[PDB]
Amino acid sequence: TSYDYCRVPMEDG
Amino acid sequence: EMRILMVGLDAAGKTTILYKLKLGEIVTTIPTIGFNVETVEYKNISFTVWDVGGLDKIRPLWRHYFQNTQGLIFVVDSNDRERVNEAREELMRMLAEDELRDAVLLVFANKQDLPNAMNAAEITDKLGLHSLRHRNWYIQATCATSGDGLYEGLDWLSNQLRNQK
Amino acid sequence: EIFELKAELNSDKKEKKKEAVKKVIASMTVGKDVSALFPDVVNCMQTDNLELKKLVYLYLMNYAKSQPDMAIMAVNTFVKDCEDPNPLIRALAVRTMGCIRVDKITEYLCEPLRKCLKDEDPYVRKTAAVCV
Amino acid sequence: SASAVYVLDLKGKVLICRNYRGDVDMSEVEHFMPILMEKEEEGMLSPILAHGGVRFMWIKHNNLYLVATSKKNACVSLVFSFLYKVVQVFSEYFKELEEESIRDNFVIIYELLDELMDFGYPQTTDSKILQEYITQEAPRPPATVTNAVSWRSEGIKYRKNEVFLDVIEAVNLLVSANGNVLRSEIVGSIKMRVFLSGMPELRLGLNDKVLFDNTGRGKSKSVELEDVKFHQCVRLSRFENDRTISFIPPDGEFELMSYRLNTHVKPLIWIESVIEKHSHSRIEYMVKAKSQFKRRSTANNVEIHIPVPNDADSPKFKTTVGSVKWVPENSEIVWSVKSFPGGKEYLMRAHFGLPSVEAEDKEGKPPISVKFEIPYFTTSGIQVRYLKIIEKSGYQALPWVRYITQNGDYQLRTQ
Ligand SMILES: Nc1nc2c(ncn2[C@@H]2O[C@H](COP(=O)(O)OP(=O)(O)OP(=O)(O)O)[C@@H](O)[C@H]2O)c(=O)[nH]1
Ligand SMILES: [Mg+2]
Repeated sequence: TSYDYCRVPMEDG
Repeated sequence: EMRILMVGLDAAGKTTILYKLKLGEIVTTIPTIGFNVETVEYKNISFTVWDVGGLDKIRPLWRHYFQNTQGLIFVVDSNDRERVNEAREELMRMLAEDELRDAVLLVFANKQDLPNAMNAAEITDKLGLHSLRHRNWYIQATCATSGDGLYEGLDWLSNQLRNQK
Repeated sequence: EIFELKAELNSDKKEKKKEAVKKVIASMTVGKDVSALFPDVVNCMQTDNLELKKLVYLYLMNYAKSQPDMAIMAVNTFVKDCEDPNPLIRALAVRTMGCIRVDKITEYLCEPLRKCLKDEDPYVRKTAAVCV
Repeated sequence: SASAVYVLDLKGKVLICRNYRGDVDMSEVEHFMPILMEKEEEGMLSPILAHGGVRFMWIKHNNLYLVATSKKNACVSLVFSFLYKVVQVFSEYFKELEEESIRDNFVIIYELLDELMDFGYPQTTDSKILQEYITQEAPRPPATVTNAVSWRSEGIKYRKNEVFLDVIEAVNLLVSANGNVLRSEIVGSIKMRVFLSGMPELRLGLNDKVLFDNTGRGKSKSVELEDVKFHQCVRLSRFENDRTISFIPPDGEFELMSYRLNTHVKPLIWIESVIEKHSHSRIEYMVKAKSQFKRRSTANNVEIHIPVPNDADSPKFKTTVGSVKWVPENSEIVWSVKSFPGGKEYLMRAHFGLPSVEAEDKEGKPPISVKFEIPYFTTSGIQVRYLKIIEKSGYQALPWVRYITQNGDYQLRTQ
């Protein structure tokens, strides 16, 4: 997994 | 440590007294088509018990435990005078084998709670147990729901198994 | 040769009969004619262990037609094994009851299958449904 | 309705056998490989072989023929999807699938082939749920086997609670020998790695065109989902109502959704080539490779294959970027370039020899098929938007995502 992640919003209401 | 059987004519109470020796219970039991096996650790000797039922179709199925066989228990049904003759013929059919000679005999006079039953000497007369060469035999009266006479048969069996103090 | 294996089978120790039944179904894997070893592996079946009884059920399945006359000696053990608190051995006995295709056997196998239909734990219910 | 699920060798003896019904005799397996040869040598290589009134369905793994016999009118796609799920379950247990496993792990595989099927019916085929009562190291079966939610056994706990999403593009393409696109489709697959505690619930946020049109925001950047086939975990009626992906996730690795759209944006890697096939002398490949996408991304480890004549000899490779190995195992060149920026053009000119005496049979013209892979970039335009964790406890999970552009069968035709 040498390609690194990014974080998404959880709620997005 | 030594193996044993419980064979004989059907509905003679042999699986009932078997599970009475196992747990101390009288549980619901169907007439036994296949077989039953349990183990009983009694006086530091595991009595490995192999029940084979007594239905008419499974009486020829007795030889397939008679390979490597050490002992025997033949449970009679005292209340059936009509079927004790064919039970005796089945017994002599079992006792006429070249392979079963190490097996000692242990006849349990079973279902000895009815007045129609015979005593522990008349069954010997009906079977002719005195004419048994090479057969260590011993008759004993056994009841299922009370449990009396079962451990006396186990005592005589344990005297037959060990040969020491 | 197979008399040695039947002697291992006619022992009293657990780790001898376990290797005996693994040797039997290893012969049956390549398809060695182990059909004469039927009437004594029926004896080493009513066991507390569970990884062993699947192998004995496998042997009874693969040689049911092979011994049409000797196969009567499993039915009391089926109606005993269909009465257990652990449901896995009951449903295993049920799904092995159905695959045994002998008409003399299926006469006595109806009422424990009926009892396993109305059972609580749905594993044996959906297994008995296929056994129907 | 299979009657015996078989695993054969590459010769015709039985690795493992498991019959259910008695409808197919066990001696009937012996005819499989002669019927295979006698139907294969005449153009009739079919997955459904025939022996009188006894059929033969089979799939082929590396060394294994998972043969599934039948005699009556078997439900066929049932049996084939059963066989592929048996392959996937065995690959979950045994990371390779050879004859070393089957003739030696036969302790547990007969129990597996007793568990998966009764009387021809697939009944319990999830791998993780099959693990917790079938081990190689036994209790009551888990209720998850009987319960409706049948892919997540409760009691799972991890210290952190991480959920990893992997969105995988896989461009399928088949450019004709003139220079035009025949088919530019994209088979995308979201594979998730879920490590959660308990029995959660996830609702995935996509930038769907359809959900935006039901909302009223179909004028921003969105993806046209032409078709989506979800996993069993997604409650499909809630997706049918208002495009809502509601699912109890499994534990660990699973495939979420298998979508398939079309896209008339240009091909990612363009392969112009010429072939000066002089008879009995030589051949020239003045192939060029340009990239149509933007000038910011980098294409990792591309493998531009070009099929060559079968018996060529003495290769020469004058390149500018990236190595060549000529691989005569499959009779192909492998033009590999590791770091491939966007919008640039890398030129390669090969030169072979060719035998004097012509062959007996012709050789065929297989297609160019590249093997690119790009991270942090999607050609589709799909972006995942939100992922709500629902839990009776209630906590902060960490949904992580990355964007992978791969190929599917990215073929381009030759002369
Ligand atoms: N009243 C009374 N009935 C008994 C007694 N012992 C046995 N029985 C009856 O005899 C029946 C015999 O039960 P089983 O032990 O299953 O019969 P079996 O001797 O094993 O014969 P198979 O099962 O066919 O091999 C029981 O159902 C009882 O009803 C007893 O001591 N007193
Ligand atoms: Mg009985």
